[PDB]
Amino acid sequence: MKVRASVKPICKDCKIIKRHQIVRVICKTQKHKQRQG
Amino acid sequence: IAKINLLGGQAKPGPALASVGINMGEFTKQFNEKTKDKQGEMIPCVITAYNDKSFDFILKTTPVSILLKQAAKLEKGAKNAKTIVGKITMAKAKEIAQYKLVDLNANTVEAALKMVLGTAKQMGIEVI
Amino acid sequence: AKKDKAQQVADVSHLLSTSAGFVIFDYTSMSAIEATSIRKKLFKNGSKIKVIKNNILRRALKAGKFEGIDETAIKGKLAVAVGVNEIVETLKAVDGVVKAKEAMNFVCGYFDNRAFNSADLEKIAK
Amino acid sequence: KIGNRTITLDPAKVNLNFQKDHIAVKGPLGQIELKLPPNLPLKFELKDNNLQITRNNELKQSKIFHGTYNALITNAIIGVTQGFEKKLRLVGVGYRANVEGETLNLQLGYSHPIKEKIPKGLTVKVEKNTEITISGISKELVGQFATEVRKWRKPEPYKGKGVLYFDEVIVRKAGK
Amino acid sequence: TKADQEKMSIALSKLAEEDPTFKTFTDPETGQTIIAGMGELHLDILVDRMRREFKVEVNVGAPQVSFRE
Amino acid sequence: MLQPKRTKYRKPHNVSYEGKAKGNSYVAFGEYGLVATKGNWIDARAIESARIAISKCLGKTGKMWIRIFPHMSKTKKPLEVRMGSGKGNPEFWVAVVKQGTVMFEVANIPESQMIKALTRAGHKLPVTWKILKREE
Amino acid sequence: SSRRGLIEGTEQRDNVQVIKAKVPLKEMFGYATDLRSFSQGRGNYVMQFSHYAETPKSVVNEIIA
Amino acid sequence: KTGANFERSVQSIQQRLGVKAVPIQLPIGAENDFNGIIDLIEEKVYFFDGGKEEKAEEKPIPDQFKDQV
RNA sequence: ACCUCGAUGUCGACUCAUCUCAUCCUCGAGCUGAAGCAGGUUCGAAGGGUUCGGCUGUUCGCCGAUUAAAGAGAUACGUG
RNA sequence: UACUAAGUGGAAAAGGAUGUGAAAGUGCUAAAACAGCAAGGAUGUUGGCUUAGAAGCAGCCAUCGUUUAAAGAGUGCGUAA
Repeated sequence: MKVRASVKPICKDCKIIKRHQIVRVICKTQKHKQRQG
Repeated sequence: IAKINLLGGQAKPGPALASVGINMGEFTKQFNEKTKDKQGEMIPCVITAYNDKSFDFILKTTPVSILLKQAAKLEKGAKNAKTIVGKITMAKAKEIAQYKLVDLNANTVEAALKMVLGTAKQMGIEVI
Repeated sequence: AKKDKAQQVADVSHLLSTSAGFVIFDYTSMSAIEATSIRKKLFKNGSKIKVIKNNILRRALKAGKFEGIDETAIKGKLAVAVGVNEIVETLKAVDGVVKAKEAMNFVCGYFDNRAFNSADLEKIAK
Repeated sequence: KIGNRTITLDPAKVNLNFQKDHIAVKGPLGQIELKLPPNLPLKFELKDNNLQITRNNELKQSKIFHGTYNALITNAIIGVTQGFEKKLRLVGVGYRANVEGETLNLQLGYSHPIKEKIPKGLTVKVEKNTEITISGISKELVGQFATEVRKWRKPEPYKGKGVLYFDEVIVRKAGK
Repeated sequence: TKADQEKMSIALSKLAEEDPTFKTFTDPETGQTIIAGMGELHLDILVDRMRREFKVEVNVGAPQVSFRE
Repeated sequence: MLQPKRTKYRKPHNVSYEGKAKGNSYVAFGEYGLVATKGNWIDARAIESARIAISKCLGKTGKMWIRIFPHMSKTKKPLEVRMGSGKGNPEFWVAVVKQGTVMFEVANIPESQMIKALTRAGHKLPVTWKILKREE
Repeated sequence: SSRRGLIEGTEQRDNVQVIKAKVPLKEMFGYATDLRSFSQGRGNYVMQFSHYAETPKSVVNEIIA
Repeated sequence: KTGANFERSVQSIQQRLGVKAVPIQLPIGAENDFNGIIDLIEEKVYFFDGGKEEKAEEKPIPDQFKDQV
């Protein structure tokens, strides 16, 4: 993942998710994930 | 199972039939003694795995998009919409349509002619 | 929407009321290459081969010469075989599509206006 | 949505006893208890050979709980009347497995021997030492047990060597 | 170094009879040795033979082609 | 960057921009427009950066007009010197942004690409960007 | 394909398939190392001569400094 | 070593060649517990002196592997 | 220059340390155009510790031996 | 009487967000829309330029016709074509 201050979808599988009230993004491609906004 | 653009004489060129499971000569003898009249142009052929590709073969006559140029006395078309240089005569149009009739499942000569004029746009040619 | 739905309902209902030979079936998993092959078999006939929606078919049968809605809007796949006036070449197409599948299970319609079940329609086809 | 989806039931094989702390579901495949927080808003209606649960009130939290409980009851029923099975393949050079009592030992390239305790309620089947079949009625616990087994060894992207789920296939990676 | 090249010529002469199927060419345009072998380990054993017994050590360069005009 | 080739005065007061929108606060030639949110000072360097970014993402057929200009110059005192001894010295030229004014307008480009270009430009300038369609 | 070659086709022999292609002689040295790295010492190469052809852009600048 | 077996080897030797080679002796167990041999003609043989094999002790075939002969 | 100029003796060094984490190693994790080994990015983590010599009033700086690692600041660039 | 699930309250910026709720209208639908499932998703077409055969798909480009409810020289993957 990547700690950012602004996240946008990269591919269609890149979904903005929230785990433990923490906003991240998920994707089966390992080059798209980010965390903490 | 694969798709092959095979020759009209022998069937050696193309690494899509030498690794399917059929002996080269065992099918080449029939391909040479049956397609003797269809030698001289890249002709697509259809194969499929049934047990080990020992049967279920069919021919597909060459498409009228590179033949279209030669059918209308054009050496070669182009890749983009180019100037109008070639033209196929009406009698040659019927000849090409009835030659393609074996290839197509189209229900009429007009459908085949419409298909050819649909593919007659990459070389700026008129099919009628 | 509803407007296009009703317009197509009216058009197809009129088309089916004009025709007399119309039989539908559920034989399952029809494929587009199989559809092309069977159309080559039905090429002589103007008969159309397709599957039409269930509401439109149910209303066409409502205006359709011994109405019955239990299978024209229900019972899965509804393969349309309508031979207008002559359904003999359409019968050849029916025989071909029976050959295309494991067996024939007649669903609805008839060979010109007296609905009979599969007890004799299989013999009629072949 | 799934809250309006039907919930097939079979009272002749499954008894459903309502205790506000733990719902007790009993069937030919065993017995499961559902631990629940007090005062669940959902109301349960049992018909002849069928069950259906709705929400008495309308609320976002209640909206989520409706689907949650519907899914819980659905999976519980499927487990208690049909069961769950998970099939794993251990692909490796010399990686094998065996089971003694209720403990699964492994044969990996690890210098330290690898073992894993198996809890009750699940049955392990090892026909081939590279094949594992976990059978149970608790889908969530089967998944957890599989995860606890795989934390020692997972399929590596650089060469497929690990516990495949008989469908888990990724793209080949090779720096060489 | 040209002295090492002259000794390397004698080294190749003394190593050719070791393996008659070991090939060494002498390009006319570039009068330098052209080694052939069965892969990386072949080159390793040959260069070890040159650098141990004859004590001549040479760095690998790059092949040359006729390149007609 | 941009600069008049002759100025009568050298040390004027900078600005009192507080108030409402003034001058160009609407699209005139372009079909889409950038509008700010608060008044600040912007240097010609950032203006040129935004313009070159737009032109890079601009098509060869699209056109743009700038509705601002670095009319005034910046004046800061030299470093690590005491207070007083006259005013400072002139420096790079500065444009003032008012409340909700329009400073760039673009035309003859696909609308999604227009929004993309405006969003690209808006991160160069200190003010808060906002997009506006052609309001004839 | 990753080398911009010309695979003319493949013939079949008693236990092998043989790809008939063209490779520049400059691009032919070191091919055995990759062939082993791509066939694990089982693929084999036969290097015969058929005809010459114009050198690519790299060689014409390699010849002259 | 870790990653070796007898049945897989004696199957692959014919999967790749097919010369119908069939083993005569029988290895005990697998990689870590291989310290003796069951011959097809001779009885059990075991290796006592580790580190340096000098004596091979013959012993009768046991029950569980008797059919294995 | 607002307490202090009717009073804060001030820099480096020795002894003595301490606080914090924008974390150097030891710890762990995520990912990588990371085959492994050698790597890189980011995060959690302050529990611990993190050299001796040559030049020089000197910090710094340079070199050498290194060391698992020779962190970044502050405590009036701590300590009369 | 509502909003709030951060203890905002109890400091805060660009910027980011299917954040929470409400309002204004905007598409449909119970004739079952849509999510998913049993599927179908074909024929010229390996169209040629380029480039090996790069040619459903290294890339380019006219790219329309045919059966039909529906199909694209194919939505991508994926490959030697």
